[PDB]
Amino acid sequence: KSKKILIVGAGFSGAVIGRQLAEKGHQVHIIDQRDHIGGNSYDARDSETNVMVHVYGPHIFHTDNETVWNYINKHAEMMPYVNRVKATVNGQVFSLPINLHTINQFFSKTCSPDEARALIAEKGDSTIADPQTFEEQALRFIGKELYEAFFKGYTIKQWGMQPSELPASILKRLPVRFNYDDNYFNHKFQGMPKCGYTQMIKSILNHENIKVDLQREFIVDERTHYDHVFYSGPLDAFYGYQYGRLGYRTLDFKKFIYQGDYQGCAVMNYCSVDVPYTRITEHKYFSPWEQHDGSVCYKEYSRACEENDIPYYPIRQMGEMALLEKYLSLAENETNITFVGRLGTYRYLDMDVTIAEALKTAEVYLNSLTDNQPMPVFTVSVG
Amino acid sequence: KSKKILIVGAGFSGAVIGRQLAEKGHQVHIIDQRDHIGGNSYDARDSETNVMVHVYGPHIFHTDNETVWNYINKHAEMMPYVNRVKATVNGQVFSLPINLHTINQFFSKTCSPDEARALIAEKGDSTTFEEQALRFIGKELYEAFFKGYTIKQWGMQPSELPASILKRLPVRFNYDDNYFNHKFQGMPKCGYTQMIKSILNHENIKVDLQREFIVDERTHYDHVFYSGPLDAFYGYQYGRLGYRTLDFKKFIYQGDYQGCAVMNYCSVDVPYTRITEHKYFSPWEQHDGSVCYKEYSRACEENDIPYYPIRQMGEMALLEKYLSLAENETNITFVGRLGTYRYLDMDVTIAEALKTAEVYLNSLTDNQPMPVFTVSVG
Ligand SMILES: Cc1cc2nc3c(=O)[nH]c(=O)nc-3n(C[C@H](O)[C@H](O)[C@H](O)COP(=O)(O)OP(=O)(O)OC[C@H]3O[C@@H](n4cnc5c(N)ncnc54)[C@H](O)[C@@H]3O)c2cc1C
Ligand SMILES: Cc1cc2nc3c(=O)[nH]c(=O)nc-3n(C[C@H](O)[C@H](O)[C@H](O)COP(=O)(O)OP(=O)(O)OC[C@H]3O[C@@H](n4cnc5c(N)ncnc54)[C@H](O)[C@@H]3O)c2cc1C
Ligand SMILES: O=c1ccn([C@@H]2O[C@H](COP(=O)(O)OP(=O)(O)O[C@H]3O[C@H](CO)[C@H](O)[C@H](O)[C@H]3O)[C@@H](O)[C@H]2O)c(=O)[nH]1
Ligand SMILES: O=c1ccn([C@@H]2O[C@H](COP(=O)(O)OP(=O)(O)O[C@H]3O[C@H](CO)[C@H](O)[C@H](O)[C@H]3O)[C@@H](O)[C@H]2O)c(=O)[nH]1
Repeated sequence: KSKKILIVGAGFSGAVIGRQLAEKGHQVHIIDQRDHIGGNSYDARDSETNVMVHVYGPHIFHTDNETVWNYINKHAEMMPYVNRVKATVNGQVFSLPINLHTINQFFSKTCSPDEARALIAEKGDSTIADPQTFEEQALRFIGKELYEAFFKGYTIKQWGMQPSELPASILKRLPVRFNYDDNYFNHKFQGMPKCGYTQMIKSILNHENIKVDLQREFIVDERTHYDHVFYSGPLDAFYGYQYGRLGYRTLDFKKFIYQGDYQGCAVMNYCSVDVPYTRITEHKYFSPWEQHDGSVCYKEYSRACEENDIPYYPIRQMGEMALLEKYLSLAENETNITFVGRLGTYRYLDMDVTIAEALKTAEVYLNSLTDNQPMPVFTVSVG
Repeated sequence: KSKKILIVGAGFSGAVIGRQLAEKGHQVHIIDQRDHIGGNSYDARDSETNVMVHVYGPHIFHTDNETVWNYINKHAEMMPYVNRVKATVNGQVFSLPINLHTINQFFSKTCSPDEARALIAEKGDSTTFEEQALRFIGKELYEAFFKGYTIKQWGMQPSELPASILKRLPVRFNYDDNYFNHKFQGMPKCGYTQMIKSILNHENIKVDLQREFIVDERTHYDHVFYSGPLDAFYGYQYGRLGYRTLDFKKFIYQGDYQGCAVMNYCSVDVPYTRITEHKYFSPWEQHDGSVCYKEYSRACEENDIPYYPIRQMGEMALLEKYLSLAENETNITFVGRLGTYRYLDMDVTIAEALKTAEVYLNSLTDNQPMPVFTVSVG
């Protein structure tokens, strides 16, 4: 039987789930409260300069998942692109992530890889058995000088808290490299779609069994016209924010135009706490295969997400997790709905992770029709 | 009618010309005086470390030519790779080619691209190599990055050399440190030797190694394609075309000796020109043991492999005399870096070889004479 499907959101989560089910003969209705598709991945051109702007932040595709990589290659031309971030601090410009060039520049040395290991080991504090905090992880592995130059001020700005109050996991992620490789990402596949993510998602949305209505909020009365709802809007918003709002950081993007090359790279971090923006992005450098004389730039400022701001990074401390638990207990009592995505599950997700989870979630719904069982509320562990 | 074709050299030029004609039914005899195929592109695995070594120095494939890219992708799997050269000088490490990071780090500034343009304009003269440098980038940069390395590389002071070359390396006022601006760039997964081995794999191709060209052989063939040195072909009767040669001192490090494929040393007081750490040309492989080369530049004497053609006034006048006798040859075409006395990238060599076979095939169907050169050189 051709099931009737409501999908709330036309970002990756919605577009991908809706595409898998269209292909199996289901009638998919995809709604979005915005006047364009794409969700947080939306990009669009600026009038004046013709620069393709990544409107909700630089969106660099990177994955080790060849399945996901092949999927997006059916819907776009993926161009090579290697993210190479610079950082301004202490009247100097550095290479990130921390590598052999950064170390040799910062400490004015000409160390080989093995000499740099010994130098950083000496600066590190190996008397810390298991770093719990962001500060401890930095003091254990990179030492005070590097910590205070590149990490402390940036991290206070980004998070609104002292690094002694943030988890070690945040920094556990970042490569301390003892060679001259300055690719920001380790993933095997990496790039940017030639015509942008909007066009890519438009291709994913281009199927006979998909209708997309824009400028249309979800209304709780609708659910009864559909056999199943996939919801990628905020979990707390779905329940009227009745227990309070899940905490997020948000960003203000302050747009400006320059006639020429404003900074000469896509991403420049400002690691000093005394520079009020976290970074400056110059969007034309995300599309290096194009030429543009004019340039759209963003200064980016991090702040607590208030009622009307777009939620970007989930805070996910005990408070926020306690709040999350209360929304979970209502969710578990639902039937015929599945909460997905960054907003539906209160998790930061990369594009390729979002895509993989959407493929899985469609798969689960297909298998559950074939097994005449019930579709669960979450297809991923969130507790 | 299938022609008997003799091809001298089993590098890119010979291999590609020979495959194009083998495919069209011609009988192809390729010879090479060395004990291996591949010419100067030849690579091989060191026994001890299993590292694929670029025997005649680093070879990075780069091209804007999509026909050529597609052509090698038929014979190899091209792995992505971006050449990113570092340079040690004055107690610091920098990226090359000179870019906005080099400038900022060198002068201790936080310039934007236009601010750096104004900084370099100031430092330039306004008041040849040593001329173009001082006018365009200033004393400090010229002396740090160019003056020492140029003397070591060419064996001459820069005061003695033409504006071009440096004109070919403009300061980049952005943070892009890719050595090559070309659309396509990569390394073959199994190395150039396999890639050339596949180009040579055809029933109509016979390859003989450790085999010297002998002029007496010419009369056994309908045509010869010659990719060995043009001057040698004519017995060096007017003198030897000037080249720089290179010596490589091999060593083995257990670990990562320097942490990048190529580190240049720009100081004249450092005797090698650069150090290459070969495992960095294959970043998809992992190797605990590392093969490295300190690299030294000298005048190419009679027993040395010729690397860089000098191509200054005397050498070009000398070339001209060998051109003017090649032009009266029949049933022979001179090709390649060595046959035409030019430095040629691998992509350009492949593009010219494909065009050379094409001109030959078209010369048979039109009953026309095959020219001696298929590119201009005089
Ligand atoms: C600042 C930032 C930078 C990032 N950079 C990268 C990066 O470089 N690389 C990378 O891989 N990932 C990056 N990401 C993550 C990436 O954006 C996500 O993986 C992707 O957006 C997740 O897609 P989604 O469809 O699940 O959610 P979303 O894109 O948020 O889409 C959800 C959609 O639901 C709609 N909606 C919500 N509620 C309703 C409702 N009530 N009624 C109707 N419509 C509704 C919204 O309008 C939205 O369009 C970044 C994320 C952020 C926040
Ligand atoms: C130091 C150096 C670095 C380079 N780096 C790059 C790079 O990074 N990227 C790039 O694209 N290109 C690079 N190149 C250029 C690259 O090597 C050439 O494009 C390639 O060698 C050209 O192939 P060929 O067949 O024309 O010449 P060769 O490879 O030189 O082959 C000529 C062959 O002919 C044989 N031969 C000569 N005379 C005789 C004879 N008398 N009898 C029998 N056989 C003979 C020789 O033994 C040799 O095998 C580099 C070159 C040099 C010198
Ligand atoms: O110059 C810098 C750069 C980073 N950081 C610290 O390192 C953290 C990680 O920063 P990234 O800019 O490298 O990462 P994002 O927060 O932009 O996104 C990262 O974290 C996400 C989880 O929230 C995803 O896992 C994603 O794949 C990963 O790149 C920052 O919050 C910050 O605390 C600094 O202190 N200084
Ligand atoms: O640290 C350096 C590096 C280079 N140079 C000067 O710049 C010239 C160019 O040298 P590169 O190492 O940049 O390049 P190659 O000479 O090895 O080969 C280059 O020039 C060739 C022509 O000979 C080809 O066009 C090729 O594609 C291109 O990479 C040198 O002769 C040298 O005099 C310096 O002064 N200092």
